[PDB]
Amino acid sequence: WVFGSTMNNKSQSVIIINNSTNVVIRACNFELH
Amino acid sequence: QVQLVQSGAEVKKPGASVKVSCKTSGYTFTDHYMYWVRQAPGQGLEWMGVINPDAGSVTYAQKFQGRVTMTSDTSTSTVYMELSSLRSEDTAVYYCARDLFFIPAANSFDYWGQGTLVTVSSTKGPSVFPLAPSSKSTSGGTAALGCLVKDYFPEPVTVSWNSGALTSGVHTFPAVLQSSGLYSLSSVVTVPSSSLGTQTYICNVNHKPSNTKVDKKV
Amino acid sequence: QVQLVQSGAEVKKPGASVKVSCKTSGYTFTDHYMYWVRQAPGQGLEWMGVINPDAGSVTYAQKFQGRVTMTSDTSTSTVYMELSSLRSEDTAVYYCARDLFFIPAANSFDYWGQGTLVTVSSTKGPSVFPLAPSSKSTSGGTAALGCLVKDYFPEPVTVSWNSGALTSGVHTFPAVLQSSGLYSLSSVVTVPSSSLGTQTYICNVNHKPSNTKVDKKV
Amino acid sequence: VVLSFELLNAPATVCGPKLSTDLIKNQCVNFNFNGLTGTGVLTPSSKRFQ
Amino acid sequence: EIVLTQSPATLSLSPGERATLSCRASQSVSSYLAWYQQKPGQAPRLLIYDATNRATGIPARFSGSGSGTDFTLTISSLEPEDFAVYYCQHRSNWPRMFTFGQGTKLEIKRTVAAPSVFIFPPSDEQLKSGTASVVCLLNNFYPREAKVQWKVDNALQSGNSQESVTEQDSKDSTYSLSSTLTLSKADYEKHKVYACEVTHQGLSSPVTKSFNR
Amino acid sequence: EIVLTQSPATLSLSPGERATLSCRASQSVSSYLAWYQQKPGQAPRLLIYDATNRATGIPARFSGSGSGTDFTLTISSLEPEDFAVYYCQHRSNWPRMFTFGQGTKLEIKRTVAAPSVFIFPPSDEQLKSGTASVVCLLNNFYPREAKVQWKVDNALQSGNSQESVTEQDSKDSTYSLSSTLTLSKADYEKHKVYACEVTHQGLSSPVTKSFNR
Amino acid sequence: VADYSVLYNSTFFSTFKCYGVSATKLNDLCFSNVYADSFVVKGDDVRQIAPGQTGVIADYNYKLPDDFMGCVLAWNTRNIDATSTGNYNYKYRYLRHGKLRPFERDISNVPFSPDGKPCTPPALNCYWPLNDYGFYTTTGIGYQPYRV
Repeated sequence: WVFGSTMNNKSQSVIIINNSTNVVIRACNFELH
Repeated sequence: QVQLVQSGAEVKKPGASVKVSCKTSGYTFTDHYMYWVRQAPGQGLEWMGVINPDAGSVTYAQKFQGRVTMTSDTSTSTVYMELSSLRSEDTAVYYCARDLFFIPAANSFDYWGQGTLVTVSSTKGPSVFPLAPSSKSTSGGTAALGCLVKDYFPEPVTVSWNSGALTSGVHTFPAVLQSSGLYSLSSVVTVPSSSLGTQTYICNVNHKPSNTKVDKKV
Repeated sequence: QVQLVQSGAEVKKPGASVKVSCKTSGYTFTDHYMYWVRQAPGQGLEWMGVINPDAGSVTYAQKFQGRVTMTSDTSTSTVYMELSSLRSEDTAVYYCARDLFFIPAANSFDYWGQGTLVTVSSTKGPSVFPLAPSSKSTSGGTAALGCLVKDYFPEPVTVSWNSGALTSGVHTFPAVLQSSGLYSLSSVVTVPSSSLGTQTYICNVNHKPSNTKVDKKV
Repeated sequence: VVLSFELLNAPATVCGPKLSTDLIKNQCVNFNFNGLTGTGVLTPSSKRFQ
Repeated sequence: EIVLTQSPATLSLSPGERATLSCRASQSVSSYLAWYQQKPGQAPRLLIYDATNRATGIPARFSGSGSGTDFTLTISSLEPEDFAVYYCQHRSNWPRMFTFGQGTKLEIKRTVAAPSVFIFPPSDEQLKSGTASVVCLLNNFYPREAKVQWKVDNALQSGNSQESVTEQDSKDSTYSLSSTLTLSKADYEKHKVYACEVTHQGLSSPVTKSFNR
Repeated sequence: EIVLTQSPATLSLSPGERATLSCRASQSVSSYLAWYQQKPGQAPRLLIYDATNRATGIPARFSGSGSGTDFTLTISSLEPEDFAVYYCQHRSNWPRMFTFGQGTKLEIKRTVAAPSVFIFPPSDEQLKSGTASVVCLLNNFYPREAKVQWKVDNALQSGNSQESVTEQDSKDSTYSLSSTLTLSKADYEKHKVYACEVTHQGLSSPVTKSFNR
Repeated sequence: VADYSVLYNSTFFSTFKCYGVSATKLNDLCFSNVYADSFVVKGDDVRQIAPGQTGVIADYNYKLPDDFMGCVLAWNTRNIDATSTGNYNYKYRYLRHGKLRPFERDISNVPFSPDGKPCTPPALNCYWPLNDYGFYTTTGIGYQPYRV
């Protein structure tokens, strides 16, 4: 569930993802797996 | 005749306020739009700066909204400009011009002032360093000399040769803003090779704010 | 003859208390108004400083109310001054003078003391750095030298030339309080150019509190 | 009569008549009658004011 | 705001011909355009106001035109005291706005002269205080096109070289250029062969002058 | 408290004339004024008490006057051992207050002499410890008016220069001035042209002496 | 393991104004997880950083809650983060639709406009939403860089 704000590289966004029993909570990626 | 007399030069620190006036005379200063312009070196001027002398209405540009504040005086007939937060790109000559129409209407500029050189930097002094008259580069029957001055920002000066005697090859190169923050003046002269050694060629510096005149022979 | 003998020098830390006495002799010290003044370098003195020796009444100024406290002794006939909260503007010479009238009346000062140099700062050691006798600046038939000393606060000394032999050009420049917090002494001498090299010119330092005497030839 | 108008970006000495909302009666609404604020139902009666 | 774009930005003609100064706006603005005439060193002067009326004191040789988006300034006969930079001002209607252009230089057309190449080695007085600089003289050239490049042991050099060009002379109609190569004291003794490259249109081959220290 | 203001604050006369010392108060005070005489270096000495009576030991040449707000001190014949600073003390009545003035300088009037211009370059011994300073000598000048300014590459300098002036000599009646330009070790080698500007009244042109290192 | 001993002995703090808790009682009480901040104000903006104060730096730059529990620590940097030629390296937002919320960030560089229709930086009613401070070293005590 990619939480955040207006996409297309305008604000920070939280990307909570679980891959193989690993909860990688990254909240710095943008949108220009 | 309508004429607008301004003030002289005024150097100010990067962060202080500048107060430049614009004295008008020769006409009835009651209904006339007053403007203000400033031509940057190499660049141009683009802003309105129209102020109503009679009323208390003022108008500024978009890039300069809260940095510049102007006022008028119906008694002395002289407007005042107060530009705060002086940057390193606003050091140029400021002009004040009137309008062709009256207050209700608006038109282009018709009567201009004289200019007000405003500079925002540190102060320094010049240094007369003569060049080297190389005899190898004398192709063409003539020769060349020079009075290349060192770095100095305030330059209300003028150059000559032999106190203005020689008037052949008096082309003065304009100064440039180096990376340090000062200006360097260049001045050469083309003289025949037959006058080498016999005739003297000594430039003269007339720097008034420094009160120093150094005459060095090349 | 009425005479007032005081103490010597007394250096105190910025925040401690200073106790300076004022010994009086030669007259009946029973009914006489005693005063206290202090001339600051460059500035002046403005306060009453009147204390009753017989009774126990004291009088202070407005700027110095709870910082200075005085007392008297009818047995030893000597008043004592206690000034607390010594700031950086109290380093000067303190004087004590009597009055022309008696205790009930009041008049101007007639008999003065000798002075008490009270300084409030730190101490250090001096250094003898000779100047450079440039032969180019010898216009006028004579020359010049120097024994510019380094920064040192305590200066109860005097300068001379060749242990007092040469008495021509003994002008001693007063010391100044630099930004560091110490003083610097200057001493030059004007001698003819014909005596350059032959006659020796060596100053003599007599700094007693430091017990250091360095004689350097220029 | 030729009237002239100036539109300089400066504090205007004259703008016009301040628009006032309509009289909303028989409804609990907020009212501001020159300082007197609050909330009430504007309803008339037979009182005789001075 | 309405911006003004000037495509030519320069006009090199001879005294006696007609000028082709242009002033184009961005959108379809009205005829509220006004040109100017600012002599280099002096104060600006109005030339034509509202693009359809003649100003006071302006001779009959100046006559502007234009309507909407195709404006032009046609001078009848050029005068030697009329060669300066011309700026056109565009005014808005509602928010009392005024916009200016960029300016078009009007230099007197003259035959292509050969730029005199001269180099000045630094003196020993400047070497004692550091900041050694070499000056290359480029005077007597009509076209404002000269690439002054130094040869640091048969290589290039940039960033530490500033060029200064004078104005057009009134006697011989020539220009003057002086380049300064800012270096260090310990760096000047590292190299010995210093050359000044001159790239000019009237020169069939780049003139390179060097000296031996 | 009543403050004392001295407008002249100086009196340069020759031995043999009459003095015009003044002492003016703020309000309309009484005649409770008393002058003093403090020799530079020695202890102060009473001159006239209550502004209407002569003190003990004072010769007949000193005779003061004044009443209310117009006080003056008129000396009959000036003496070479009487040239010192004179202070007047004003006393209040109720709260046992005593106020003093500022003092007036009395120096022997001599002829305007050209101040000797001399500059001393720093030695290599001081460079090994840093804090390089240049000393400029200005002696043999009557009027206490000299603008000592350093030429840092033909420029001005202030804040880092302290001047010291001596007292009046008894042989030739001249003064002495010595200025010290406090600088840094790494800053002295940055500049080479050091000059000392001497602006004096008796000099028709500012004498400038410099040296090359 | 905190000590809170290097903050009370020294006196280089400009405004040591704690909110919610007292400074003299932080040596005994423990916490779960503390959160520190780092930003440079224009000297006179320290008073705006308070639970209830407003202005131009406390509405769309850094919002503090009314029930904040912590301490504000500001100290002058007139010689560490200042330059005589210019220190144009810090900016602040002064144009944004609506105030922010406590402990929020608004890092963005889009142009500002009252209505919609995203405009370009060259426009008539559209300007940059951020402006540089302009810290110097030859000004008064007000225009000085303070790290809070």
